[PDB]
Amino acid sequence: GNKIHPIGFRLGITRDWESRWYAGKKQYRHLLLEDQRIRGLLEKELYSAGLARVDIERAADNVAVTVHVAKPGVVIGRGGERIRVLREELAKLTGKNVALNVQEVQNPNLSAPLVAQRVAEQIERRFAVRRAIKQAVQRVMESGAKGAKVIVSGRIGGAEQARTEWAAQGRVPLHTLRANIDYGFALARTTYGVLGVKAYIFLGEV
Amino acid sequence: GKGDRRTRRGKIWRGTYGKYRPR
Amino acid sequence: ARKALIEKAKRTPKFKVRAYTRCVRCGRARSVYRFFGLCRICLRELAHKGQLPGVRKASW
Amino acid sequence: PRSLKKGVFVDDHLLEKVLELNAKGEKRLIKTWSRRSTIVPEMVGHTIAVYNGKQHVPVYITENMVGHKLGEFAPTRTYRGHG
RNA sequence: CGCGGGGUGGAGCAGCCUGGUAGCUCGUCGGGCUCAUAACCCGAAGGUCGUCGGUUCAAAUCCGGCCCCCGCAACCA
RNA sequence: AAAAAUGUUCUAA
RNA sequence: UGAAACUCAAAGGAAUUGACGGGGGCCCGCACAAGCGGUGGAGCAUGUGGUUUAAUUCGAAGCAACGCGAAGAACCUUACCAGGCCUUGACAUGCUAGGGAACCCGGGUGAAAGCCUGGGGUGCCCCGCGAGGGGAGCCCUAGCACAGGUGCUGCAUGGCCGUCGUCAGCUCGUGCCGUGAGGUGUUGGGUUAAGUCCCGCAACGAGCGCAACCCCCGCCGUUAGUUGCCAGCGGUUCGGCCGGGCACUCUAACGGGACUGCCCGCGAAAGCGGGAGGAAGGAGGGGACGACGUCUGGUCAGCAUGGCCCUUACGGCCUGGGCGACACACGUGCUACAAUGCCCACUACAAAGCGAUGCCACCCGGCAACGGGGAGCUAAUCGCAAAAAGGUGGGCCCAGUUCGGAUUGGGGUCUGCAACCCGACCCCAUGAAGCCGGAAUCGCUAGUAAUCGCGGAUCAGCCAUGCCGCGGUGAAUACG
Ligand SMILES: [K+]
Ligand SMILES: [Mg+2]
Ligand SMILES: [Mg+2]
Ligand SMILES: [Mg+2]
Ligand SMILES: [Mg+2]
Ligand SMILES: [Mg+2]
Ligand SMILES: [Mg+2]
Ligand SMILES: [Mg+2]
Ligand SMILES: [Mg+2]
Ligand SMILES: [Mg+2]
Ligand SMILES: [Mg+2]
Ligand SMILES: [Mg+2]
Ligand SMILES: [Mg+2]
Ligand SMILES: [Mg+2]
Ligand SMILES: [Mg+2]
Ligand SMILES: [Mg+2]
Ligand SMILES: [Mg+2]
Ligand SMILES: [Mg+2]
Ligand SMILES: [Mg+2]
Ligand SMILES: [Mg+2]
Ligand SMILES: [Mg+2]
Ligand SMILES: [Mg+2]
Ligand SMILES: [Mg+2]
Ligand SMILES: [Mg+2]
Ligand SMILES: [Mg+2]
Ligand SMILES: [Mg+2]
Ligand SMILES: [Mg+2]
Ligand SMILES: [Mg+2]
Ligand SMILES: [Mg+2]
Ligand SMILES: [Mg+2]
Ligand SMILES: [Mg+2]
Ligand SMILES: [Mg+2]
Ligand SMILES: [Mg+2]
Ligand SMILES: [Mg+2]
Ligand SMILES: [Mg+2]
Ligand SMILES: [Mg+2]
Ligand SMILES: [Mg+2]
Ligand SMILES: [Mg+2]
Ligand SMILES: [Mg+2]
Ligand SMILES: [Mg+2]
Ligand SMILES: [Mg+2]
Ligand SMILES: [Mg+2]
Ligand SMILES: [Mg+2]
Ligand SMILES: [Mg+2]
Ligand SMILES: [Mg+2]
Ligand SMILES: [Mg+2]
Ligand SMILES: [Mg+2]
Ligand SMILES: [Mg+2]
Ligand SMILES: [Mg+2]
Ligand SMILES: [Mg+2]
Ligand SMILES: [Mg+2]
Ligand SMILES: [Mg+2]
Ligand SMILES: [Mg+2]
Ligand SMILES: [Mg+2]
Ligand SMILES: [Mg+2]
Ligand SMILES: [Mg+2]
Ligand SMILES: [Mg+2]
Ligand SMILES: [Mg+2]
Ligand SMILES: [Mg+2]
Ligand SMILES: [Mg+2]
Ligand SMILES: [Mg+2]
Ligand SMILES: [Mg+2]
Ligand SMILES: [Mg+2]
Ligand SMILES: [Mg+2]
Ligand SMILES: [Mg+2]
Ligand SMILES: [Mg+2]
Ligand SMILES: [Zn+2]
Repeated sequence: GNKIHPIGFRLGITRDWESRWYAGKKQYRHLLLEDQRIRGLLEKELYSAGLARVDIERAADNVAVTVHVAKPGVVIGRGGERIRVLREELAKLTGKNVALNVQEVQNPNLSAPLVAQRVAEQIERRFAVRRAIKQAVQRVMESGAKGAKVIVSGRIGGAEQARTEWAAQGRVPLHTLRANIDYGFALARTTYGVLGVKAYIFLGEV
Repeated sequence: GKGDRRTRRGKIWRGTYGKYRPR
Repeated sequence: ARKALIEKAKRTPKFKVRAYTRCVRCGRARSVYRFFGLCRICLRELAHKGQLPGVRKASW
Repeated sequence: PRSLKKGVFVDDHLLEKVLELNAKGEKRLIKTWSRRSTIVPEMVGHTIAVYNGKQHVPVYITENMVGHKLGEFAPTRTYRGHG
């Protein structure tokens, strides 16, 4: 184990933060804890919607949580009732005027955080781990991606001797700064332990 | 030496002040 | 002895000299920074995720 | 030592225990955990049981050990040397 | 109670003769080298000399008794 | 043209 | 000439990929050599073994465990020990029943926790000139479902990390060879810091690596001119202080700049030797960045997570103790053994950081730690602040000392509910070992080593001599 997080490595060159705001030392942590309490709620509720990225902006006693998502209709629900079922439960833990926004992700198979969640659920459903990887790396390449790489670590097929498996197509330059490599990790819990699913999507150089 | 607290040199070492290193 | 120690730390104590910082994320007691509410480990996990406003991997 | 701008420290709960005895014609065996309470002239002649972490050691208090703390007379570690 | 020799650090041997000074090799303990051990290298500790008694200012050393342990001898019928 | 011995049993994931 | 009993589940042949060699050849790394400073001896600081202990929680184990997790163990922390306590519980969502509360101020006992208690007074929509009767945040007592476990397994695991190694490598797709493992490519000639590039070639490409893109430092430009700066005229209590200006220095964003682009020489080429310009030359110096894999490496005690395990106890609260013990042994460091030094006084020159129960100017009390006053600053403005070595002047004169500052007595200060175990600092006195360290052993190739000081994280305080940073002064040496 040695490799550095491809997001933290590119933060400022290819990846903007998921929370953007300024806060003097006297309350950074408070807005930070709130930021985490929000993401916890939404990552729980909006799991079945295909959550990919929570943007949290903040300015003056108000906050603009922006949820990028695969199926936006799931988040909003009946005409904006399930959407506002959260717009207020959010504001019940926000206190602030917690504005909620929903964004459409152009391609789901081009979102590394979702590919990993897809493969993670496929192992929880006891699919063939080797097959389930080569299938996902296939979809990302068909969706135009310049290269993809997916990794399963753990007790593959419940084998006592845990193991690591992977597959990759195109190219994935982890050492390039100008490469835009979406990265997403998901955790797969099974009856024989927990499994790690890592997804690397080379989107292109800029 | 730096270990001798009763000197202007040892007081600089412990970062403290006294008769043997006033301000 | 862990969760009841996450709780006892939040509570106000019998004497202000009995208060200690805990990581708000994971509950760790050592190496917790005041500025974040986070230990040195969660500080590294959230930093790399980009969920820490304006913090960037330093280099000089 | 304690800044004498502040008082000489006795946990009060122990101090009651001894001033009642003087008033009522002392003395009872006094068992306390305040190893920190300074030996104070109202204690001479009494015997305090000091908890050293395991037991309450008796301590007969004399005039020549007043400026001290009670814990000084109930040691906490037993040694006996090495084999 | 026939004649010899011997008893001293843990083992095996000097020192006794010529009274004053305990020594050598291994072993034992602390360090070092080695991934580790051995070898090797650097340090250190341990013997009131079988025992009782005598001579002497002073006894492992000299003298007498006892204990222990090996060796020799025991011929003429 | 070479100072210098050795590495307990089962297991090789 | 030539058996048998008994016994094994193999013994074998060639070839393949590796690993290894006190085989070879060619290369590289502070690997040795050349140097300079240390460690190993001393006293002390800290981590560990061992012993001890009621407990001295637990993990880390050659390199790559040992100032490591610990970036702050007096109580808390705390996971250990003793004793006193709790039992749907400190914590989660759910169900009931009785109260029917919500919340805030007490009281008795007790070390505290705890147990026993005492006050007042809840809206919600309701029927209201009535009793109010209900219902509801949330409380509380009994009953359950369940919580809880830093208990065990890192040899069931995710995540993260160490390591080999910033070493130059590891492979794939098609084609070709081979019965097959597998080979070829990736080998060979040359070149590079590099599987870097060139030429060759049953191979032709491709991917992960290397490089590059990114950050700091070095020169120049644009853009800005306060809180920063003062070149030149005016004042000026002589302080950039006022006028005034942004030139400069700086501050911080965007740009330029170096590419073997140019000349000589070599070479088939890539490249290599030297030159010129140029602040900078051959990747300018430093960072970030770590291939396929290895080590059943490390972490269930950060977290997560399967399984096993405990359930008035292996959970929870408290007080006290312990984690700081000490016949010993090892690692990492601090301070030194002196004169290229020590001491006092005077006097210069930093950088990066921090600062609203914060940093504290200046003022008086005090030998001092500090205390009391008390401005300024939400900080290019006010403060921490003195930087130190250095420069000057003077004192010590080779002594266990005017070297060294351990140990111990007494007296205080301060943070803290509280400094007995077990804090830091200050002052009087005490003034140990140590005369340059056996066998052995470490780091560093340049603004490096060495030496000097300064700041930050943790933090009430602090056992920091540790760590992460910062500049000041500034070498020696590399034949090989
Ligand atoms: K005869
Ligand atoms: Mg099952
Ligand atoms: Mg002195
Ligand atoms: Mg937990
Ligand atoms: Mg605390
Ligand atoms: Mg803390
Ligand atoms: Mg003997
Ligand atoms: Mg002998
Ligand atoms: Mg002789
Ligand atoms: Mg003689
Ligand atoms: Mg001898
Ligand atoms: Mg030995
Ligand atoms: Mg090994
Ligand atoms: Mg050895
Ligand atoms: Mg000797
Ligand atoms: Mg005799
Ligand atoms: Mg003699
Ligand atoms: Mg005859
Ligand atoms: Mg043998
Ligand atoms: Mg077996
Ligand atoms: Mg063969
Ligand atoms: Mg050398
Ligand atoms: Mg030394
Ligand atoms: Mg030493
Ligand atoms: Mg121990
Ligand atoms: Mg453990
Ligand atoms: Mg410790
Ligand atoms: Mg500490
Ligand atoms: Mg504790
Ligand atoms: Mg406790
Ligand atoms: Mg085990
Ligand atoms: Mg592992
Ligand atoms: Mg692991
Ligand atoms: Mg272990
Ligand atoms: Mg290799
Ligand atoms: Mg092929
Ligand atoms: Mg063949
Ligand atoms: Mg064929
Ligand atoms: Mg092949
Ligand atoms: Mg290869
Ligand atoms: Mg090959
Ligand atoms: Mg190869
Ligand atoms: Mg080959
Ligand atoms: Mg390289
Ligand atoms: Mg080729
Ligand atoms: Mg300008
Ligand atoms: Mg790189
Ligand atoms: Mg292991
Ligand atoms: Mg577990
Ligand atoms: Mg755990
Ligand atoms: Mg030593
Ligand atoms: Mg140290
Ligand atoms: Mg040392
Ligand atoms: Mg300071
Ligand atoms: Mg002296
Ligand atoms: Mg001496
Ligand atoms: Mg002196
Ligand atoms: Mg004292
Ligand atoms: Mg203390
Ligand atoms: Mg001398
Ligand atoms: Mg030396
Ligand atoms: Mg070098
Ligand atoms: Mg010095
Ligand atoms: Mg501090
Ligand atoms: Mg101390
Ligand atoms: Mg410091
Ligand atoms: Zn944490």
